[PDB]
Formats: sequence, structure tokens, C-alpha cells
Amino acid sequence: SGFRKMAFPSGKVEGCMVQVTCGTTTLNGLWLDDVVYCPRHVICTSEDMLNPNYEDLLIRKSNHNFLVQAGNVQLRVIGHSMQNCVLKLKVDTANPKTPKYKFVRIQPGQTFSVLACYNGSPSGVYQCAMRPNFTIKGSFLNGSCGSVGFNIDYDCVSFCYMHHMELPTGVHAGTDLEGNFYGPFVDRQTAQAAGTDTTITVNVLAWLYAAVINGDRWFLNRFTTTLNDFNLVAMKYNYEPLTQDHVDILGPLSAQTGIAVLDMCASLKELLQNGMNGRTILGSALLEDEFTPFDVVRQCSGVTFQ
Amino acid sequence: SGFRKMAFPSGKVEGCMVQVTCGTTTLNGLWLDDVVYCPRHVICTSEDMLNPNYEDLLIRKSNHNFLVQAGNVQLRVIGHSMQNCVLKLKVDTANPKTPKYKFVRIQPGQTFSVLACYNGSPSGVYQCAMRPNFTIKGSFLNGSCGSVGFNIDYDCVSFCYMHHMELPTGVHAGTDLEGNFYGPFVDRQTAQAAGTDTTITVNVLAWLYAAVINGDRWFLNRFTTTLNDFNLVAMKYNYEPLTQDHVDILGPLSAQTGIAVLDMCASLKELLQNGMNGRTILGSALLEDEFTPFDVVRQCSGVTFQ
Repeated sequence: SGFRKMAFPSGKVEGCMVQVTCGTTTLNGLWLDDVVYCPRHVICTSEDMLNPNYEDLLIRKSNHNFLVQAGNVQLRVIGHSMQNCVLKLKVDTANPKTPKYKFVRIQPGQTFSVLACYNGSPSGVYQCAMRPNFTIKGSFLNGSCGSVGFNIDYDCVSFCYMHHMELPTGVHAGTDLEGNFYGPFVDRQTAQAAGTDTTITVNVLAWLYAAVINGDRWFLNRFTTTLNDFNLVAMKYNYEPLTQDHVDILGPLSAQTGIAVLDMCASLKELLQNGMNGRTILGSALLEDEFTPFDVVRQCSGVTFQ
Repeated sequence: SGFRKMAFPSGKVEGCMVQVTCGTTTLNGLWLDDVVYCPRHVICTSEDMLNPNYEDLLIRKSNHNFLVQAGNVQLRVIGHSMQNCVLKLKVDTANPKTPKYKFVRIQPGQTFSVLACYNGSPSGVYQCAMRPNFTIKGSFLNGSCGSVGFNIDYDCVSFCYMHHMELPTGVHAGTDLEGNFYGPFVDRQTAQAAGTDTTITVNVLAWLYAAVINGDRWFLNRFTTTLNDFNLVAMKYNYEPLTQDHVDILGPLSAQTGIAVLDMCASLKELLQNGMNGRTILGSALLEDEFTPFDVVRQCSGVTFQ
């Protein structure tokens, strides 16, 4: 037993991380088969980032202006292409450590592991959520650009995120591996509104089910509610509206615990209205929304990768 | 910027995990050079665990009664030895993936990464603390025994923990890699008192410094205090006494932020006495004690491994 915010084992991704240098700028790349993927802003100076013309900046770059190092190994760049906000550097060597992999664009509220890297070297791994407003709350210092987010299903790495920007508000923005930003963000050093964020209701309910399974049940109450009644409370507390699709995804946790999803909703309503009264749930004094229903089932059933 | 509970990259440890089977019992082992390390209770049935005579149980086992599988690879066991609560199985093949490594016995309040494994397969990685009472609050299901805790310093893995037991209270107990339990625990299915736990004061102060660096400064107050005055408050709230060694370890964070350690102590006193008044610090509604001063410096300065 016990419940922890757990990242995927990072070894399959560690083997793909490289350093990319273009003139004065160094950041991280992702070496898969004979292609290195990195943020296109590797071609910018500090001054360029105020208002970059990426097409004009990239035209002044040749294959030989991209230095790619895999630990000690120097890779030879034989092609370059810009796709949306990513650069694809064709190299003459297929990465011998390339795992089975897919590129996926995740939905708001989904979770993934980040391997934070500097100079192509991994520093640490943590689990987070794509916020409803398409930001992430990460730990990213100067040099972390090109660090990637991923999920693992047995032996297959699904890459969903590449780190590009810290907004002036201190939250983080990036792209899928086709270089399309999540949310309205652009790769320019400018004021950018993230927009109202909401709490991921279906995740909070999943984590309340994890709490019950682990013996934390003080918050289970006498009451039930309806989808429309609960959603009136969701609106007032800036929670995502609960849909029947969300109820259906919670079905397996409802079955295991014998607690109907709308009964767990009435428990959550009472917590939103009355607060936690100085108590904790799974070691937290607030309502946690960075576990998906799938996360809770995985952790609670000990599922494995390789 | 941003601050997250970050685990070490797990790839160097993933390459060392194996499945160990002795009759009916399967758990995890750690393959380093030509030695596999696992919990000695791999030789017990459910019934044995009530009151095992490990010396008598092990005498009935030969080399060929230990099945060791490294993914698809079957290893040949050519020796077995019991050291304290661990079994050392000599195998005929040195692990080709053996990283540079040390065995360390950590101090209460120190942190480490756990690679949770089932059937010799890694499922996830998380950071935790050795509690002052020598328990850990992990996520460990049936089959997780033999999962290991570790730190990494550049290219060297320091193994500090091997998982052995869940206490009836749902907290976790284990050994160093010489098989010596942390705390008073034994590898027997019996009622075992963990003893009063305390909060790791020096860690809470480190995390308050991380908060200030990241812009969370609402809790910084008008007051200072003394070591003896603060320790009177520490006693009342079940916090570890602060010593001058703890002050000295906090020196670099005091220097970076310009906040004297005793001034940060008076901030912490006010939080202990008045609570958080429904506010948060680095996304937490309680006082976090699973970051060491070294953890905060590492994360805040982007230090790297390989």
C-alpha cells in the first residue's frame, strides 16, 4: 500500500538525450532513429527572442552550424528542416538506443513524466499534468529547453511534450513532437496570457478513490448529488464540468470500492463547501488533481514496463 | 524556475533489476558485478513469515533452488550467502550494465529515489525521505520487496535502501545493502512499533528558502528568534531540534537569499503557531520536509549526472 506521485522509469528516454549547439545557444535534443528533434529557438540569440523571424534566421544556418553531441559522441548533421516550432536535424547515425516510440498530442488533464535535462545530461524525473489552460507547472531552469515529457505503455515510449518557454508568470509552455504548441503560446519573449485555469475534477475524484483504497475515508459522507447539482458547485469553485464520459472512466474505481461516482461527487462537494478542517488526505492538505483514473489503477495494481 | 519533488534518472538502476524466485516466492534483486542482492525472506512461505528461522530455512536451499532472470536472461547461481537480512547470490556472469556504485547507510532525514519494481520489472520512480523514526512512506504493493533506494553523484550510484516489509500501520521498513535494517524492525510478520516520528526541521527550512528563491515570500515576517527559543517551539510541534550543524548546512541558502537562518526560523515559528491561514507555499498547504538543503541547491542550480 501507500500512494505516491510516481514518474515512469526514465532509462529509455535517457538514452535519447543529446546536446544541440547553434552558435552561442545550447539546449537539449531528442535522438530517435537518424533524426534529432529540438526547439527551433536554438537558432536565436537573447535579442532574437524578442521578435524572431525563424524563416530568415534559419536560412543563415547550414548543416555544419548545428553541433550535436551524444555524451562523448559527435553526430554529423546531413539535413535540417523546420516543422512548426521544432527543428529536425537529420544525422548520419541511427541512435542504437532508440526505444519503441510514438509521438502523441495529449489532452488537457492528462499526465506525463518530465526528464529535466541541461547540456544533454539528465538531472531528474517528475510526474505532472497538462493544465486545462495548456500550461504545465514544472521545474525548468535556463538550459532545460528541449527536455521532453512522455508516457510508457509496456515497451513503447509515447512522447507528448517538448519544453520551449517560461512565461513571465513562471509557468511553462511547450509543443508536441510535431512542434505544435499546447495552448495559444508562441516561441517569442513577450507577455502571453495563459487564461483562466480550472481544477481537473475527474482527477480529484480518481485521487479520492485512491484515498479510500489506502484507508483514508474520513471525508466519505451521508449525501449523494446529481451531475447538474455537482456541476453548479464545480462552476462556483473553478472545477471542470463533470461529464458522463468522466463518470464512465471512473467506473472501475467505483466497482473496486463499492462507492457510486455521484456519492463520491457529494463527498467532494462537502470538501469544496466546508474545506478540509485542518485534516489531510494521502498526506495532502489540498485536493490533488495530477492523478488520472488510469494513474490510480496503475499504481494500485502494480503494472510494469520493459 | 519552479520547484518539484524530483527523483534521480533511474536508467543506471533499471539495468541492475532482476527477478529472484525460490520455490513459491518471487521478488526483486539487484545485479551488480557477479552478485545478486535480494531480501532473505525470498526463502519464506506466507506461514514462515510469522516466525522464520532463516538459518534453518536457508540450509534446505541449494544454489539450484534460486531462479534468477534478467529480462529474458537466466543467470546461473554458483554461490549463496546470508549477510544480516540480505541474500547474496553469486552468479557466473558479471552484469554488463553495472554502473559505478557504492553501498551507503544514510542518516535519518536524508532523501533518496525509489525505483518501485514487480517481477524484476520497473514500474515507477519517486523521491522520499528516511523518517527520523527510520520508516519510509512509500508506494509498495505485494511483489515490490527488493526494490531499491539510491542517490546519484555524477556517474556513481549510491545504493542506500532495499525494501523488505510493510508494517501493519501501512508504513515501510527495509535495510541498507549490507542487510542491516534501518530502525528496530525485523523481517517477521509481527506487530512492530515504529515509535514517535518528528518533522525534519532542517528540510522544512531548506524548502522555505526554495520558496523565497521561486518568489513565494508571503510568510517572511518582522521577527527573529534564538536557537533555544525556536527549539522550545520545535519541541511543542514535534519538530527535530535545530543544531548549529543544521544552521551551517543552510549557510549557502542563507547567503543566496540574504535571509539569516534564525530570521527564517522566526518565519517558521509564526507558521507553526498560526498555521498557513488557508494559503499555500510552492503549491503545498502544509510544511514540506522531504527536501534536504542539498536537494534545494541541486534543483535551484540545475546539476546533472552521467
